[PDB]
Amino acid sequence: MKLVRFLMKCANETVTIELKNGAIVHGTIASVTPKMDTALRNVRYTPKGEEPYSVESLTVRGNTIRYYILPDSLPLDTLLI
Amino acid sequence: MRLTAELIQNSLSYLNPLKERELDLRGHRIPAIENLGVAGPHDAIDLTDNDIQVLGNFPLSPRLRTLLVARNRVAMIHPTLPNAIPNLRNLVLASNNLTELSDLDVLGKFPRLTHLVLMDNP
Amino acid sequence: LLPPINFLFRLLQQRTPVQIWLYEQLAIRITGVIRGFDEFMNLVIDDAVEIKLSPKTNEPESKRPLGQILLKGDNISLIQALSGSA
Amino acid sequence: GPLSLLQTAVRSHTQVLISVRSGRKLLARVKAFDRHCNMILENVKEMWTETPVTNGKKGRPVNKDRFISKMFLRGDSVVIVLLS
Amino acid sequence: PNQTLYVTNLPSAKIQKEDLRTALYMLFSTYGSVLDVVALKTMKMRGQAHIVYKDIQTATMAMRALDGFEFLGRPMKISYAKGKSHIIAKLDGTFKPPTAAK
Amino acid sequence: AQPELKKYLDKRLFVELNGSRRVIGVLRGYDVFLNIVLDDAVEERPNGEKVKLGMVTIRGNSVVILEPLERI
Amino acid sequence: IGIPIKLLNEAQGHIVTLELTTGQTYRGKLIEAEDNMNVQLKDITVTARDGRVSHLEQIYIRGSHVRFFIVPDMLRNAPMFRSR
Amino acid sequence: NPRPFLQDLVNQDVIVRLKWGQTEYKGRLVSIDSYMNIQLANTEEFINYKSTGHLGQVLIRCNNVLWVTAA
Amino acid sequence: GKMAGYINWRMRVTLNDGRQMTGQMLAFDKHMNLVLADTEEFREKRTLGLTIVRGANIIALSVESPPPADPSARLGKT
RNA sequence: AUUUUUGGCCUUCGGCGGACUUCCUGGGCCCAUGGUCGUCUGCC
Repeated sequence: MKLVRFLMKCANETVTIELKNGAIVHGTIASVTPKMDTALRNVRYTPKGEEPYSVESLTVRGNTIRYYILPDSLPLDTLLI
Repeated sequence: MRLTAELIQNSLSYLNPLKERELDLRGHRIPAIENLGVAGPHDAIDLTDNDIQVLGNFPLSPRLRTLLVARNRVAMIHPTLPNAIPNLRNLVLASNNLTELSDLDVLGKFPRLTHLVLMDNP
Repeated sequence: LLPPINFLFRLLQQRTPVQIWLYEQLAIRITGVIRGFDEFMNLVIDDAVEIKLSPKTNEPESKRPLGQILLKGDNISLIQALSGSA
Repeated sequence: GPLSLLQTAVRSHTQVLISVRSGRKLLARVKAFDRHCNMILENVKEMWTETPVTNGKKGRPVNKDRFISKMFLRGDSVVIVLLS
Repeated sequence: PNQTLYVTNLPSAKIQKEDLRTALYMLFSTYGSVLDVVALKTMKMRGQAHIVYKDIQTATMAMRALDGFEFLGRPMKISYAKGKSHIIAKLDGTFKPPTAAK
Repeated sequence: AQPELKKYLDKRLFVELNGSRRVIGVLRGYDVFLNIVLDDAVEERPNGEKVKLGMVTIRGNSVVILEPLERI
Repeated sequence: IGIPIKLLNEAQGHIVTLELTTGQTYRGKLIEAEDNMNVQLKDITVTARDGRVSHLEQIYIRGSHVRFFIVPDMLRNAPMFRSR
Repeated sequence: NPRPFLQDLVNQDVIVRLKWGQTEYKGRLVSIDSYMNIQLANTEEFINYKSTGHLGQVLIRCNNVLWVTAA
Repeated sequence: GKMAGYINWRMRVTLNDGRQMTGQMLAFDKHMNLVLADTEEFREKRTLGLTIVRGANIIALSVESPPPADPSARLGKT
């Protein structure tokens, strides 16, 4: 399938994204762009060796994002179907 | 008037002449420092032409560097002000009532304070 | 005006010795004769030898032949042609 | 090709190891794949090697492991793939 | 009568330009509302600075309050600026850059 | 868009490249991907020693800075 | 094209500054700029990360190794930013 | 031609050397793609000119593959 | 949609090098090109004014506050 | 598939070369007699 289509189908859910600079951003996604530029709502971001912070809206680039973890109760099979 | 969230939002946020973000609440006659979280992060604070009597009750603002509480009625400095603003570099309190040796000792014990303005004071 | 593609084609036709210092590594070189090329500057050199130079005086420390080695265009950085002594 | 191998692994639902260039290993069964080498997997075991430093001296390596319910790996972060 | 004033005879023998600009900005903020302060380390800018306030009346009041004020052991001579301030023109939106390529 | 290397053609230029390398030579040509080939190239490290290599080419990604040492 | 490309084209041929990915920061008279971030400048001064401030009568820069640019306030507040 | 070289080295004993750690992987490469992605079977990885061990089915992308040769 | 809604507003962007640029972002381009005015770079804090950030170095961005009040809004009628 | 979006990265710094600038030296931005400054490579 398509990764962008899968992200759009699995959007509006609480996910945690690990960015390759050692960052961890946890929150519910508000919008997912076709270029993996996901905008999240009520996000908490903690960098590597830095104190965590909370932001209402934040955008993370797909190239800068290394990995993503969605909720365990999300219907992955229904989203990929 | 009282320092409220609407007054903090209507305070003039612009760029200072020293190339820094400055929030000024002049002409509001704030009796005390309040709604610091509503004001948010500001590098310079300008509470000139106000009626602030206590120099304190500020939130955790490490980004604050410049403070100008001149032309006010501040007579004492709270001990939590240096903890709330440990990175403050410029402090101006001209034409105020701050003339205490304890206030001078607190200003000296402030670690990042480099510029001090205390003219026209007892 | 000699383009880089024309220069690479002329070097491949002449089969002259070429040493290519790799990208992000000033002490790694590949010495040989260019036999093939692509649009992404993928140079395949026959009888190639990988040379690891010393970090102090930039002298040749280790040399190891590998035969036909295909070097990536992003991997290869600085290619210089050396004229043989006839 | 690699896309056919990823599709076969996703169809077989067999555990595979993805080596990420930041020194990471991810053992997980293949569930989804993309054209840009981006994969979605379930029940992922993440392993890494850490070298603590005590009093300015390098210590012995330690293997750290963690479990994730659902994970997504990008093709840029993924360096190597091994099918088991 | 203008919102910009020129301060001359300033101490610039060994005082740092950034420190002098910060001190002038702090003094202007204590005296009133200040929009911009410019002080370079050129030959004509040695000891000469330009202070543009928020209003012409505020600038005149600040000049009257700090006329002949001693700054770092040296009095500063305050005079009316012969030209408009660039920051004031940028704030007003009618700024016209010069056509000369100097 | 091809690079504007026509003014730097047939001129002595020094190219600063990553790894602190200075390649000084007469520019012979250029491509659309900023790939410059220089004749009579001399490579110099930070120590200041210059070693001649002959005719060399620099890739577009490998080339960082270019500066003509003569009038242009 | 792009709004940043148009802004760079408008800011070309003036006193500007550039910061590169290698750490060297230059300031000077930028002359020619391209839509593919190809900048040609004359009369610039470039300072390295640890000292090493020199001059440059001619400099060619590409956006692959360039990090950021600093342009004039007139170019920032030019009429191209007006609402449609 | 790199494409003809990869076609000739398909299902052949090839060694791919990475750009980090001086690591090499030698084995029977079988599957190749247009994005320079190489899948090999019964591959063995070696580090610093010393064998590290056999892995098996190994897929290497062009982002991690630096050089390729035929054994 | 989201980029158009959050354009010309107070945003803070953290790059791959860790430097954070905060200010009124005014222009956005789909190659992750952000053109902002009165930018402040924190690594030590400095002011740069007009700045352009490319996606080759930009890592993440967030909306720190809404759009600021205009000079006419500040000096409005009485 | 080289200049944005599918990363040429993983990732310590001491004996220490070379900086950079901060304030607090002395003299007339200039020169010596400065001292500090904590982020950079670096040298063995």
